[PDB]
Amino acid sequence: FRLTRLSNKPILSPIKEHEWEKEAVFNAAVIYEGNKFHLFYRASNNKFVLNTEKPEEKYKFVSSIGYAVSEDGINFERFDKPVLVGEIPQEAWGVEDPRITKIDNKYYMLYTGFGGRDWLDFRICMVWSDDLKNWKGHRIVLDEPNKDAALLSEKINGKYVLFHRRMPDIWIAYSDDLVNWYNHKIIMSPKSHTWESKKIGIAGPPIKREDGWLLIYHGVDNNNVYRLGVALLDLKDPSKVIARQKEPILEPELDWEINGLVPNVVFSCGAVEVNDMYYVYYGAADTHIGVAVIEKEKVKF
Amino acid sequence: MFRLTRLSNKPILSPIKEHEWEKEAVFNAAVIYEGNKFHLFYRASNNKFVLNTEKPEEKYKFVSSIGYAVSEDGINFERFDKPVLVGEIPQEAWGVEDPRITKIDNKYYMLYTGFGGRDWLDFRICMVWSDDLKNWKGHRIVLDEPNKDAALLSEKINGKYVLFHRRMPDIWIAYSDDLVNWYNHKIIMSPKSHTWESKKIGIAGPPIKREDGWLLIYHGVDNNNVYRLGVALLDLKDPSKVIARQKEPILEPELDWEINGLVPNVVFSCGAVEVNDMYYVYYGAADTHIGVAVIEKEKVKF
Amino acid sequence: GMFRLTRLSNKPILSPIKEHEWEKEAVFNAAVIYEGNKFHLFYRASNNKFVLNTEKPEEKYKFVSSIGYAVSEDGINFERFDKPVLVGEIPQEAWGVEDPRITKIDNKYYMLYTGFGGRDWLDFRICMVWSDDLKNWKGHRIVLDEPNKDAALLSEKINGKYVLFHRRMPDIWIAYSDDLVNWYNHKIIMSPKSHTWESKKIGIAGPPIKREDGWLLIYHGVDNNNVYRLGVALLDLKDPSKVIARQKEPILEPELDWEINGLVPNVVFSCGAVEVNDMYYVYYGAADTHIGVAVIEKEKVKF
Amino acid sequence: GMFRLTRLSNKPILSPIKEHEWEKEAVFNAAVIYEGNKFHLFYRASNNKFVLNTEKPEEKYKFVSSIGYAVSEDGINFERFDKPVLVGEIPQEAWGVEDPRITKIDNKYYMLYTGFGGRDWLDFRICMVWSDDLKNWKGHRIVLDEPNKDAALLSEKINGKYVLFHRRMPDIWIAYSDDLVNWYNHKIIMSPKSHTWESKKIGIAGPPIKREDGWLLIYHGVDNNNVYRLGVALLDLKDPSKVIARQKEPILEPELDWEINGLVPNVVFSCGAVEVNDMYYVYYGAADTHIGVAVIEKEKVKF
Ligand SMILES: [Zn+2]
Ligand SMILES: [Zn+2]
Ligand SMILES: [Zn+2]
Ligand SMILES: [Zn+2]
Ligand SMILES: [Zn+2]
Ligand SMILES: [Zn+2]
Ligand SMILES: [Zn+2]
Ligand SMILES: [Zn+2]
Ligand SMILES: [Zn+2]
Ligand SMILES: [Zn+2]
Ligand SMILES: [Zn+2]
Ligand SMILES: [Zn+2]
Ligand SMILES: [Zn+2]
Ligand SMILES: [Zn+2]
Ligand SMILES: [Zn+2]
Ligand SMILES: [Zn+2]
Repeated sequence: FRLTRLSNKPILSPIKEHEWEKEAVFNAAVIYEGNKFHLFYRASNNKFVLNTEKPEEKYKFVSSIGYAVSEDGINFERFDKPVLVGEIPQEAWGVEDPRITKIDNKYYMLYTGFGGRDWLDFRICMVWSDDLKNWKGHRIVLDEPNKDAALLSEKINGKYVLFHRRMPDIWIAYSDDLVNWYNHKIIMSPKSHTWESKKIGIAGPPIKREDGWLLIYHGVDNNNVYRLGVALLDLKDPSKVIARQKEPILEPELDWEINGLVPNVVFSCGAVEVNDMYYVYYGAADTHIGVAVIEKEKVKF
Repeated sequence: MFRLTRLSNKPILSPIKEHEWEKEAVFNAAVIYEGNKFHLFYRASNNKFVLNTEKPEEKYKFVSSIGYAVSEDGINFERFDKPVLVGEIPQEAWGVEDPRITKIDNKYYMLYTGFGGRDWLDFRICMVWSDDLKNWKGHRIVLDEPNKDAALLSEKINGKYVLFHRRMPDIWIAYSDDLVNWYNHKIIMSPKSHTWESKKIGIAGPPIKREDGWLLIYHGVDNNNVYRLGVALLDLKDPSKVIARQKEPILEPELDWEINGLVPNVVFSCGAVEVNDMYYVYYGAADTHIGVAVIEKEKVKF
Repeated sequence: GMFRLTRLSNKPILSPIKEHEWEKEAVFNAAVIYEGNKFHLFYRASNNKFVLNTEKPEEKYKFVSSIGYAVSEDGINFERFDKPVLVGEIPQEAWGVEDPRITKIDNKYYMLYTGFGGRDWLDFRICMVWSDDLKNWKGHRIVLDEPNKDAALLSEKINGKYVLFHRRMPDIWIAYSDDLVNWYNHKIIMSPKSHTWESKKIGIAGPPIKREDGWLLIYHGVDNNNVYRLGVALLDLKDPSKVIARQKEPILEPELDWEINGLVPNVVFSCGAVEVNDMYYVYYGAADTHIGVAVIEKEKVKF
Repeated sequence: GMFRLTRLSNKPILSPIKEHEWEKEAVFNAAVIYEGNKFHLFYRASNNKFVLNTEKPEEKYKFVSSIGYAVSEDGINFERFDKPVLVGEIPQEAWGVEDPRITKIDNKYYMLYTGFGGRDWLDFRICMVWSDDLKNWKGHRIVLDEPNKDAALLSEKINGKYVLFHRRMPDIWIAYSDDLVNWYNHKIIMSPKSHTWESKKIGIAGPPIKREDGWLLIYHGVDNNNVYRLGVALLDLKDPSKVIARQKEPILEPELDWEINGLVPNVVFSCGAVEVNDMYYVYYGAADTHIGVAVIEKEKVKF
């Protein structure tokens, strides 16, 4: 099965007037709480030079997190300043690719913090809220180069569940206290000589179903195209993949998906279940934001 | 198992000391054979090349210009008093370098390295175009990133313009609908460790079409930074797949003005054309002079 | 036109034994010799998990590798023993003896392994012992006194010269000796391949297996993400310094959970393979934790 | 018509002395001057083996080159001393002073050597000392402020200019000076030849020797497997920048066991050669471990 885009034009785009989202808005975390779609999007003040040996001050780019409430989920409302920015020098180049999970009655935002001192100088980072507004308690989740981090919305046997991507696999780990992680296991690997050969990473947090946890994920071919796949995690044991779909659910097809700051990228940091429907919010070409949907009942393996 | 043969063991173009532009080096030239004439567009430098400072320093500034030269025989060229292309301040303040010219339909495209001199990564691929080889227009940054060794394929593939470029250290391909926005970036060729082409490789001139594929002359740099040329063959209908790559170089520094010069141990081509079932390969030597070497088309087998 | 190894079991054939300190966490990277119609397995064994991310090897995370012995008729089911057959000498091998490769040359058996001192992450070298019975190892010497590993002896001399395969980072090396003590004629014989599974480094697997068309050179290849797979090349029979064929695609990759997950993830690694009844039996460590075995019919080996 | 050197002895003429820490492991790559009917030999000496295969020079494998003095009447039997005559200054030459080549220039003696700081593998440069008497050295300076080695001085000015041979990789370079501090008009003199015994790199051996027919340029060449062999070229007597002759094949190459096996296998390397009784004496390091001497009659030198 495939996702279907709602709009064949970006539902959000950069705002050249605001320096902080000047060149890019993409990779957005999203929650459905106030019967509205609460979208937290990566935003860049510059284009992305990636081919240098080390990140260069000449080509510095700063990621930021912007908010965007919407009632129907297609037309959004935005604000003049970011809702999250780097405040310690390990986020010098900013805060990237947030994933938001709410556990008990707190909202947790996992994102990558990038220091620009080298291309490994990035950390999984977490802040938390109780309202989605006042983000306190900054911590580095793992003291290691790692990203594509989400939290499972439930605890499993009283342990918090973190998904991450030690290169190039999707990993699970477990916490007593959201501080120390142990029992790191690989859960899913890239498949060679396919669209998902180079690496894979979780998209948005897994979405609970009756039959398992929905693992929307991205896959990178060895020409660095980002597409989206789908897999199912055992509900009792999210460390086991009980199914996974061969072909992708979303790949670059529109021109603002193929062409843009980093071409041939579709990338989701956030999905939501709304009206028997899944709403998948994907950065396109690391420049704009799109949204695509599936009818819950058409999800089958 | 072939190599080029030099038509002369002396430069065919050399710097002109009376001209400030082109006072110290003429090298890395684009080539078009149009209407019985060899149309040469040569990188030209007003100054020696000091590259061992931490940043480009004004006291060591060099300016690359593009000169033009024309010939009937490929050997004796008419030259002109002034360069046909120079750099726009600020992004091209230290000049415009290593042009590669591709005709597509009835237009001509000059991809070159604009260099701003504000740091050693202050360069990019740029493109200007003309329909006449005389009036260049429409400068655009091809990729807004530190990249070079770029050239356009002489025709489209599946309705798409084909860019070759060199994100360090490989030869990349890429595709465009509009000659502005590029996608489908793919690595196509890589250095080989423990060879003359171990440190890096880049495309030479644009690929020359054949019946058996695209002729991909390229340069390879060894661990000692020696520039040599070698050849590959790209698949005719998909130029991103290599189908043959010769092991040994086709041209390497051999003559004193290829080994010694402003940058020692360099032969470097930005251009080769087909004339009379021969391939003419023009090359800078030591980043200081231009020579030309040939190979009979019949001798190009892998 | 590529060939793969096929696993004999989807479960490991040797796993750690928790009553034995010297093997209570890992058994892997094993040499193998087939003699007296028995598979003789000399496996690496760790008393601890492997913390490798520290600036120096820390006593608080010390691991000790020993070499245990297992024997089998069918190459699948093994008899094991209480005590290891090789341990490290102190202090040069205080962190033990790793990745043994056993070569028989003229009714003497040569075990090459990495002695690891633990004093820093470069405190390792190629070591050798020998025996005439596979039981009483003697003659310890440092083959090459440098940080080096993935070493194996060729099963016969070439022009009167002993032949050593080693691995100065990141290529497979070769060298020659008149006396099994002093090595000369060093030469790179094979190199990693950029933008492939074997791009970071390569290293010999088990000692090469003689064929009519050359020497079978199973090797391991390390990708950018540190995944260890197995590949295969063919060496020239009379001049094993020359690679005359090399399969592009691996012959074995981490696939099963005890190969992908373990003390070191994403690892398949062979220190030994033997030929029995026109089949190649390749024993391999798996996630530096267990031992599996894959086979190939030799008629399927085609380059 | 190829010509080659003839070893005077199947024995080294200088060996390490294990009781002297500074020359414990290696004496090699020696300069030599013939003065006072004496062979004056200034030899590089190492306190340690040579671990060369690490990505970076590591203080745990540090080796220190000093330069020792030895004298002989007969050219074979040398008298030696307790302590070195020159050592590396900390920190610019922290890993010592290598490969001296001594040129006499109007009753002065100039010793050019490679100083090596061991902070990275390009942490080396050409340094120069001089003396009045081959005894009281002074005047130390960094000849070129760049990674460079294999340096010698011509024994007289050319057009009133001091002449320097150096080796910007991989070629032999020449350079000119007025003051022996500033060098200019650098240009490539000679280059390796791919797919021969001298394909990887070349470098000068001893300072050129004056002949009526030009300047004898013994040089070393390195093949794809880092074997070091001595070659011979001839430079125009009035313009030593022009190579007027070059023998295709080596004049010396590792043959004896203490030239094949050693701290650095497969190396003969000469930093000095003198003419005595119409005969060239070529002192050479062997395996970076010992010093030998090979000769060739003057009249046999022919291109
Ligand atoms: Zn505004
Ligand atoms: Zn942070
Ligand atoms: Zn990812
Ligand atoms: Zn004029
Ligand atoms: Zn420009
Ligand atoms: Zn590459
Ligand atoms: Zn290039
Ligand atoms: Zn070659
Ligand atoms: Zn027991
Ligand atoms: Zn040992
Ligand atoms: Zn290598
Ligand atoms: Zn290895
Ligand atoms: Zn593959
Ligand atoms: Zn003494
Ligand atoms: Zn010095
Ligand atoms: Zn040298």
